[PDB]
Amino acid sequence: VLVQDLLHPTAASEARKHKLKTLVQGPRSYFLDVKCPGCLNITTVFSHAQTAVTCESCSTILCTPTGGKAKLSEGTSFRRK
Amino acid sequence: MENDKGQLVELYVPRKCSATNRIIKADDHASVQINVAKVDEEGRAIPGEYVTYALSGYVRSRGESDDSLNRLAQNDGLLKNVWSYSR
Amino acid sequence: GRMHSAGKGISSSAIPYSRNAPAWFKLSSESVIEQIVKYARKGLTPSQIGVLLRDAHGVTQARVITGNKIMRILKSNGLAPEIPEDLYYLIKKAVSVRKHLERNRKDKDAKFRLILIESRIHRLARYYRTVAVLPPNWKYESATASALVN
Amino acid sequence: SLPATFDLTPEDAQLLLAANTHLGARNVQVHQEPYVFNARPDGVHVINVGKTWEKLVLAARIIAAIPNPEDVVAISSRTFGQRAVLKFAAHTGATPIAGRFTPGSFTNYITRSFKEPRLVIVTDPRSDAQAIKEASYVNIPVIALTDLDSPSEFVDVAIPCNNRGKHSIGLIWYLLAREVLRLRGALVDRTQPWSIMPDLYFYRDP
Amino acid sequence: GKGKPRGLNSARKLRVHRRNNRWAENNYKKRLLGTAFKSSPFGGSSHAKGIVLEKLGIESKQPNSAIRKCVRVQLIKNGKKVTAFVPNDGCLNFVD
Amino acid sequence: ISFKLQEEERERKDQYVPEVSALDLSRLNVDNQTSDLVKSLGLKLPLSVINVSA
Amino acid sequence: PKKRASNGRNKKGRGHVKPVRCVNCSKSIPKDKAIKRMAIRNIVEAAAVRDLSEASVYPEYALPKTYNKLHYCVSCAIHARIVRVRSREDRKNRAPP
Amino acid sequence: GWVPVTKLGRLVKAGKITTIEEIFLHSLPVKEFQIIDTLLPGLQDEVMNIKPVQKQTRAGQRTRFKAVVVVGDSNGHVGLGIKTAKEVAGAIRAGIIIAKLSVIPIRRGYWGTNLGQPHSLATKTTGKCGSVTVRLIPAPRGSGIVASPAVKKLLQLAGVEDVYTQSNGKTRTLENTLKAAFVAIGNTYGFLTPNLWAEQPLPVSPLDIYSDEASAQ
Amino acid sequence: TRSSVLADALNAINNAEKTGKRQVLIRPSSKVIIKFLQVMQKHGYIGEFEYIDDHRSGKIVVQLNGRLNKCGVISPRFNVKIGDIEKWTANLLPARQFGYVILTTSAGIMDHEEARRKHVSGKILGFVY
Amino acid sequence: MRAKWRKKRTRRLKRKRRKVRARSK
RNA sequence: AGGGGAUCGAAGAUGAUCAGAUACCGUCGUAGUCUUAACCAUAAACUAUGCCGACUAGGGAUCGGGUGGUGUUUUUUUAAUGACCCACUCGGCACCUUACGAGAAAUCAAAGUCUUUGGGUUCUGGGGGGAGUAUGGUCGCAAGGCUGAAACUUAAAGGAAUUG
RNA sequence: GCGGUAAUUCCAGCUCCAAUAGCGUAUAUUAAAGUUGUUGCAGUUAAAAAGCUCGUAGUUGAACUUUGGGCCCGGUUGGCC
Ligand SMILES: [Mg+2]
Ligand SMILES: [Mg+2]
Ligand SMILES: [Mg+2]
Ligand SMILES: [Mg+2]
Ligand SMILES: [Mg+2]
Ligand SMILES: [Mg+2]
Ligand SMILES: [Mg+2]
Ligand SMILES: [Mg+2]
Ligand SMILES: [Mg+2]
Ligand SMILES: [Mg+2]
Ligand SMILES: [Mg+2]
Repeated sequence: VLVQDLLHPTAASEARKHKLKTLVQGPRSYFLDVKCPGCLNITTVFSHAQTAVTCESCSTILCTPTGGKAKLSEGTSFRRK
Repeated sequence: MENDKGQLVELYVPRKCSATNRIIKADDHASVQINVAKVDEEGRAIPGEYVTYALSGYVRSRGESDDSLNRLAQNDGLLKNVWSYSR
Repeated sequence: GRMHSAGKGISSSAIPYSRNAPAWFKLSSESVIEQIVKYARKGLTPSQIGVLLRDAHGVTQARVITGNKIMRILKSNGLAPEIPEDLYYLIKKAVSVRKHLERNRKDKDAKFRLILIESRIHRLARYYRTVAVLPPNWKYESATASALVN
Repeated sequence: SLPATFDLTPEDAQLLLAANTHLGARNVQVHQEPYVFNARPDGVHVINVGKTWEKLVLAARIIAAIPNPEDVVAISSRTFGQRAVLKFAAHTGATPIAGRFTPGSFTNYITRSFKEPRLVIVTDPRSDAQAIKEASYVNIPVIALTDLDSPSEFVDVAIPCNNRGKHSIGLIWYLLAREVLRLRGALVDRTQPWSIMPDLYFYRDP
Repeated sequence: GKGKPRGLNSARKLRVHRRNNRWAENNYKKRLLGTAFKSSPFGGSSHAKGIVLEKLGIESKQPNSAIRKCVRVQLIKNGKKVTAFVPNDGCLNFVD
Repeated sequence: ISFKLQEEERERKDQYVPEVSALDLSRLNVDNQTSDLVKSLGLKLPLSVINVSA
Repeated sequence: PKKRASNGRNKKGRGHVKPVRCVNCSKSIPKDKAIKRMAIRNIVEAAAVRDLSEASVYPEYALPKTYNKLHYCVSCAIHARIVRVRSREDRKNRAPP
Repeated sequence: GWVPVTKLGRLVKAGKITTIEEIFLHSLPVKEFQIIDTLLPGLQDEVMNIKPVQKQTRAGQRTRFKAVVVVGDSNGHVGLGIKTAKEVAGAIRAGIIIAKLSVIPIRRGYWGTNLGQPHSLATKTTGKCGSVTVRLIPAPRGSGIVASPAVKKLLQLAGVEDVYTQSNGKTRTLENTLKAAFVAIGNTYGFLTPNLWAEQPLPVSPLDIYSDEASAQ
Repeated sequence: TRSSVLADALNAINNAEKTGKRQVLIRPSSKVIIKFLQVMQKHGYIGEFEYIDDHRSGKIVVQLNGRLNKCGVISPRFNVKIGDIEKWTANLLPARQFGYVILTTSAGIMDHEEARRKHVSGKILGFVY
Repeated sequence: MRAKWRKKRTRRLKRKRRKVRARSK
């Protein structure tokens, strides 16, 4: 193209590129404030939890680990941030 | 280049590529110079007055002179919304 | 990449640009510290403590919330081990392969992998002895190796 | 640097979309993506209709910038582009090369078909690469009626369109010819539609 | 880095590599082993005197066909015997 | 082969137009993103966005 | 000079595959380098079917087929004309027919 | 009686373009040797060598002769011509037209301070044809041409009067060596120098100026 | 592995100029690279360049202007006297009137010309012309 | 003068030469 | 050196075949082929292309992993999961086009970023024979492996491509 | 490479050339040799990437710590009695 905004890449470009190859590299992960139906508490968990997280009341399962993002235990209510 | 007493002593000064700022030498027989005739009201040609762009053969060989004209014409106001600086 | 291989993967954790973090985590830095101390008293390595904090809590990084790192916390309150975690895992890997080899002598692939593991062990141990973490003349004997992993 | 009456007007847009020249190619290469419009499902890409018109106006300015209309060469080698180029010859100067290009026409100064143009316009870069490649030896500006999957080597100016459409090819030549005559003292009234219809720019079978 | 090291403190490696690879040169090898003084009829000398043991007629190599008329002499300094050409038309009557 | 009579009858039979047809309005299946394109360009048209099946 | 970019075989990233003996001359050749041909054939031939079927119980039952994967060496392929040497520019083609 | 066949020929015979510099500036292709002959009346040629060449046939050897010719006034213009033909005289002739058609300029400068006319080259240059690579290095006044005789004559016919040469490869291959030197001197304008850092109005072609006179009917 | 980030930076600039790109992206942007680009920018070989500040080492986006023939590095950083600048410039620079041999001396990063008029010398970094 | 068979010849020569030197040794 | 020895099969037998064959071919057939414990350490051990790192051009296909589609698909109509489709993405085996560039050329996305010659590092070569020989050393039961000349002799040996 | 019956190459005569009170020949060395290589070679096919991996000496090794601005003194081309 010989000319392009390397300083100001398109948001679509930065979204579709790899997390290491962006201009200022950062994670595509996040945190969930997620509601387990067991009790009145809110549990803050990782997106790619890589473990079986659990709370004091719902002390069996909350999300099961996988290769990438952890799969929620099919009854919770998640929210980002 | 000038001699001792001013007096530019150079066998000609060559054109430069408006795209890549490369000198177009004599045997660059793939280099072009495109002329865009001016326009007044009612869309007339008004012959004799041009906007000239020199493209070097190297850029043209790479299939990469079209976007260079897009950038240059967008800069000069020949075109409204043909070139996008960000990508 | 891949010190003792040919693979060229990257597979890294790209931490956020923000050195001050994370605008939603209202727990106190003190309370985080004794959480860290509690899991370490249970007997978890700094890496395991880090993943468990990051999972069960909102602790994005220990060093952005606490003024220092997890190992620095453990050294501060006198719970850091003698052998660093990476070295100890390397030694226990070597111990497992050595026992496997003694049972199966004709595993030349295992013998090759064992040589690679011990070379990684010796390089890491040389570095630790340079930074004076391990005492000078700390050797990986490989005949008293299993006693160092217990 | 041009007046605002040059913009894409609804009647030109109506005839444009009637020709369906907004339909692009299934796959695009890096030099045609400045004209992409976030393709439909089934993979049929669509084109910046405004950019097509704007490049058409710029190419028309190039054509009506050579003092002699009789040393502009229009290359076509496809059955859809034949009649369009011949009518382009009837209305502009624009001498044609239809059917075979007869390799050795810009070089080889002793051929019968030896021409020395100031500007060459090609209907299809892929099927007219012979003219484009030969003109690259003798400095001839190239204006190509490109598609999304078309080569851009030595292509000075590109007007994206649909190259699989007989209506699209004929209408682009019609629009280019109309703007060329408008950019001179032959089509002075630019607001009125030109007296004829692109029906005979369109290639007619058999 | 195309082969050779480029370290500012790698001069030892560079010079020893050159020293080892210098033996492949023909004249350097011959001069450093001193074959001229050991294995040559002349002990590294431009000329040498001798005594004509006999005359010899050597048939020239192909594609030529001629007799070369050399003389087999025996050097004084080394005792080594060698054939020496007698270059001109004639001159075999002068050598005896 | 090309003679003047043949080229003249060719011009006569090429100049013939079949009246007004094939471009007159019959009601343009201008799909939704093209409608978005022309409305971004700010141009009026006979809006007809159709939803094809699978 | 090198004659083929892929030397004569289909082996990149292996270093060894297996030998497979030629069905004609019994030469041991690598399986990737072997010229393999499927021979799907009817049971008898195109003219016997009439008399075979009019003398057959189980009318028009199946006309069974025989299946086998012949492996040829390069020399036998040349000799029996399965490969039929091509030109320098035409040898890069890889289409079956 | 020469009838021009190309637009450049018409605008040259009519006297519209009176200097080679317009052709060079606009990089206009030259297909007629009369054009270069007209614009450079004092264009002298010279023949480097004639070499025999054999093509084996069914019977005997079809033998052709290849001549290399260097042309050019000492004002900074050179051409190089390779031609193979049945007869040596015809080979010399056609090589001279080819050398005329292949005339390109040169960039002269100073090793120097700014004093006098440009004697040496402005920049170190190199060309490479075949395996041969020929390098030209600016030299002070009085050094002369420091080169093998074939390259030295070509440099003299270029008008360079002070230069160092450094050739690598099979320099005994004359045609490759001469072509390499031709490339090296031709690149004297392909190189960019701080004294050429300014901007120019990008003049229109004389073909555009006199389009009417060209293509007479 | 990585041994001379300046070498990689100058190589990237050279490749961009060769293919005609009017800009290049540079990683990992040491302050030596910063000084070296400042010397180019003062002499007009490159235009405006940008330091993108990631918290690890930084990237750089340089705007080129088609005015650079070769920007190179001299590895190793040979120690040069004032009596060696002339031979280094003769070996590297295509002429005597233009081109610069970039040195690192105690007075800082600078070219051969201003090094000579300051009458100091250090190690050699690279060349540009 | 196939190289393998020339290699075989020099190996045969080496064996025989060592054997004939054995009696002197 | 033990076990095992079905098949094939250096040596060999035996039939032909030849001008001859102790060659090709047919039929047998010891060692071997397989395994255990020890030796050997060589292959056109090849991608004839050392390893690490960055940049430079376009494309689709596939493998492993992941991310995102109110995508399709089954079993309860449709859930989850699984399989498939599409777009990204990291890593891998490669492939297609072109000549930016490279090469003596064949060709090469590396064999590019090299007289505009310097990212780091290891190994090897200096016309062809003699010769991987002699000798000395070392390793091996052995066959041999590693190291390794010289005297003398020659004007060529060779690489890629063109015509016949 | 010439010499086998016309030898532009041998033995001679004539003519001519080059250097010149000097000019050949032999051996050694230097440049030519970017055919020893830091500058500055080559290793797919010409001679040459160890079969492959580890690893000590050796060589090499990411980024980062005072930047910038202002004030004064003060040397030089010369620019105009
Ligand atoms: Mg990496
Ligand atoms: Mg062959
Ligand atoms: Mg193998
Ligand atoms: Mg070997
Ligand atoms: Mg090998
Ligand atoms: Mg040598
Ligand atoms: Mg040798
Ligand atoms: Mg060499
Ligand atoms: Mg070979
Ligand atoms: Mg070889
Ligand atoms: Mg290898």
